Amino acid sequence: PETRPNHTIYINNLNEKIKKDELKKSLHAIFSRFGQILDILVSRSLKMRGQAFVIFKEVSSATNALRSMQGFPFYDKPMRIQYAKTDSDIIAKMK
RNA sequence: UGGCCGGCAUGGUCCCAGCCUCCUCGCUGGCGCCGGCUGGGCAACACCAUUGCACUCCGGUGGUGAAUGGGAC
Ligand SMILES: [Ba+2]
Ligand SMILES: [Ba+2]
Repeated sequence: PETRPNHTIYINNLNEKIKKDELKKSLHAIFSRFGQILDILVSRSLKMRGQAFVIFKEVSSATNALRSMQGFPFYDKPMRIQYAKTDSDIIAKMK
């Protein structure tokens, strides 16, 4: 069953050969236009590699970003996007 | 040589260039032949495995089984 709208968009199918720092930067390069970004979390661990959590301030930003960038060719791969299952702490720490 | 040893071979010291490397990337490192013993680390790099929902850093294996010429005394 799909996920409900969230402040954070979960992206996967990312190019696993990109260093964390760079990846966080690049992502910001293409997602910033959708709205303020509280943070982007990336990990290259066995379980978390190839995915990312972009955390937008306003749910609409994520939503917009979701519908707009779905399937976007990034580092030679089609970016897959969804809403995160739950709220990232940064967001909890408020609403 | 990342630590360690054994065989053999080989006049010496400099100078310039080239080249090499997971473990002090460069001019007060190294760049004959052969065999065996062993430590560290995934930091980089490669390869294998992975499509994975986090907010705790964290899969595995591999490399040195490396690299030549010239010139001054
Ligand atoms: Ba060396
Ligand atoms: Ba690794």
